[PDB]
Amino acid sequence: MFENITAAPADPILGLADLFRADERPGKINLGIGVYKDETGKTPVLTSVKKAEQYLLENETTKNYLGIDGIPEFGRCTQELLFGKGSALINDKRARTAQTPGGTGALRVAADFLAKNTSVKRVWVSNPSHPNHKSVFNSAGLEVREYAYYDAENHTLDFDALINSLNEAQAGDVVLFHGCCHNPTGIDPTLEQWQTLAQLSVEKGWLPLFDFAYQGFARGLEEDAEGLRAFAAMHKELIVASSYSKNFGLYNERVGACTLVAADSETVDRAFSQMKAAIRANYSNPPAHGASVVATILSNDALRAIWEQELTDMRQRIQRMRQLFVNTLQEKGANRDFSFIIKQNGMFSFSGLTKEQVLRLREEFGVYAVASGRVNVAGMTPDNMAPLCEAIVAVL
Amino acid sequence: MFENITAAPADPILGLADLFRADERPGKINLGIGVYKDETGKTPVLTSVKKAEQYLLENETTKNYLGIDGIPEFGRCTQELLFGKGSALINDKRARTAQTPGGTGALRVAADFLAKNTSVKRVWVSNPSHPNHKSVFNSAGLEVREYAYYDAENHTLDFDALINSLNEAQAGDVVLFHGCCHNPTGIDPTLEQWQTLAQLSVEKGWLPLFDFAYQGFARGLEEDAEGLRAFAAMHKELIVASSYSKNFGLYNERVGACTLVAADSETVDRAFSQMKAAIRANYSNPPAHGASVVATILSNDALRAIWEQELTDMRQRIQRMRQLFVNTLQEKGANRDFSFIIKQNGMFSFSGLTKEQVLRLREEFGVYAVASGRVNVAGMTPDNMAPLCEAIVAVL
Ligand SMILES: *Cc1c(COP(=O)(O)O)cnc(C)c1O
Ligand SMILES: *Cc1c(COP(=O)(O)O)cnc(C)c1O
Repeated sequence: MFENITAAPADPILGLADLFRADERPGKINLGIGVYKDETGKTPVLTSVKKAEQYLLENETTKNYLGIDGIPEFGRCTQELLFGKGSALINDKRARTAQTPGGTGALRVAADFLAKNTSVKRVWVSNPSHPNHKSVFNSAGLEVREYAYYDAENHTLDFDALINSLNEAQAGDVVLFHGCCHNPTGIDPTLEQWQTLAQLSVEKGWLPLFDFAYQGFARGLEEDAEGLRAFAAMHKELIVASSYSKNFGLYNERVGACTLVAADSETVDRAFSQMKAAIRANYSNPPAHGASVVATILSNDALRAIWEQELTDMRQRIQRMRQLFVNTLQEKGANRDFSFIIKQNGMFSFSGLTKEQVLRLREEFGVYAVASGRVNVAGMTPDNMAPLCEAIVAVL
Repeated sequence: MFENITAAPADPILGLADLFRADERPGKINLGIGVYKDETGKTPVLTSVKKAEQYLLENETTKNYLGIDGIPEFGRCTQELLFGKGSALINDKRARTAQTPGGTGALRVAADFLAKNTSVKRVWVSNPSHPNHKSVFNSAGLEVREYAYYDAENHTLDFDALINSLNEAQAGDVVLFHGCCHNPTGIDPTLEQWQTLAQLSVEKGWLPLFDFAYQGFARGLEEDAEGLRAFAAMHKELIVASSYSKNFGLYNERVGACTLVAADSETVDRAFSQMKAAIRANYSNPPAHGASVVATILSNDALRAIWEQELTDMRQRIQRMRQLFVNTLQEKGANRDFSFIIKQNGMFSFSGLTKEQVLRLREEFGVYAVASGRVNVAGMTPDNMAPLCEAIVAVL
């Protein structure tokens, strides 16, 4: 039965971990997956989290089945983080959140839903975009197309190509955006550009689909959401797939949410009923651990205080590594100008390296980056900064 | 976009818990969801588990993503559980396991796989069977045919019918089997019957898919594995979806696995690489908490010796509840003869109640049972045994 199966090609992102986790070279450098690292070079369990985790221990009396849509405070907390502690969607009971296995569980369930209970046929992902976006949407059945985004020559958002491209979109089509910290470009639209698009959408009849993974890594928790909230005020319906993987450092405990907004309480209610039906024949219900962690903190004033300190420390570090990168790079006499790198935001950097360069970097020097030239600034350390910069300059 | 979606019908199983909670009848009893209860009517968290959890608290240093397929001890330990310590599948390296969210997640990753990489067109699920089986398979896109199992009047396994119905099963079809504790009948085939069914499939050309979720609730860890192992001995290709939800009291953690066996180490390895691509476009990688726990309980001698006693207690307690139930039923005036109930295995008994009786019990008396007449014995306690038997009795 399986004699004919064919091997699948390594995950461009995930796979790198293996290759890296196998070369027995003293000073290698993994700059591949998007996980935060500290000055010493490791992803520590955040402190607020360890705290929540003790509380769980001491206070948990049961492991009984969560509902299909998980814990309800988790859902509730998620919505204010998204929309506002005030907002209308909350206030008229327009949204319904389902706890899910990370951002990817959210993306996928939105896809099972759309594909089975609506009339969507295509989805519009940017160019570039996270490699797995395509895989997921295709699994559900939907056809993906691409819109124009980045201007590789200038290192800016090519708005007018972005717009024209989309003009190929049809009313009733899905158009996925990244709420902030564009991946892999790190270039986000401006609040006016967000408003514009928000309006255009509304006229062309598009169904917005936000992929929100880095809330708090660009400017702040609340201001990171302006685009999303810009759309929220104009739209009648929208789905949102958030993730607390990168902002709570809960990577492995798989924590995120799928937020369904619709015209009115009765409507979203009816739509949610199927969305559950879709969770039911996938993973059944959600894993408690992380969503319990997250909730505990989000509902405790002290804990939340500590957690919000941790986040800004992460953010700030990275901001330091990006200045220190172009600098050393400069002092190591790199050919080109790498100044744009300072202008991008989030963990990564769209380096500008070609396929062969990034390949060589690896064999030659054991410095791991994604094929596309996507580098992980958060894996950069003052201690690995010099050798890394030598590698880079030498293949350039 | 969403204005026409219709409301989905409630889960027959997971849907009861809604109503039960939402019910205000003081003396209500709940016999719905297959969740274990203790003398006091609480689903507690195992000692060994709590113990394992302390450890993780003190010893865990990172949240960094696990791999697509999870934690390697985990898969290692589960293959020993399944096939036995010195197994040949283990020695010839024919198996490959992936950590999944729950057993359902196991089920679904198998369907997604088979459907996308093989030429499977349909699967054969028992009659009756767990009601979610159909839905997961339909989601993958497969077609579900029913075989003949249970013999209503005699409350016995109808081998003849089983055998002749399966006779419509093409070579290349999938045939789901319940390793032990047949949900919802509690009737399992004998070791010979297992042996007979193992030959036909081999003769017939089917792919076995095993739902293994109650390992240890029938006779014992190893004893419960016999049928599987009987099948593993002659099969070149197999699939096993096992769960850690019942025997570890980890319900909301989502622990399970999808074990892929093949002909040789190179074939299985190839086939798995596709499986790993299926997982990737679904939830991405699995939840570390609950798999960690299990991996710890099974790898540490003491922690394991304890766990094994906990399971023994669960199993027996239920056994004690079956005898009491038919008993009380009898000297409380039961028309029918319910003793067949003593000869079933696991948490449930297939009462033989009419949809209308179950509907009534619920409405008149406050007693929650699935609409097929499936009752959760494990939820039965000596302090509820009486009002329960009285309710039933009045509807007969
Ligand atoms: C990491 C990432 C995801 C996946 O989120 P997980 O919670 O890790 O599954 C989705 N989208 C973007 C843009 C990401 O960076
Ligand atoms: C409980 C059960 C399942 C669901 O298992 P989870 O680990 O809860 O996802 C699947 N199949 C059968 C036969 C079950 O009894």
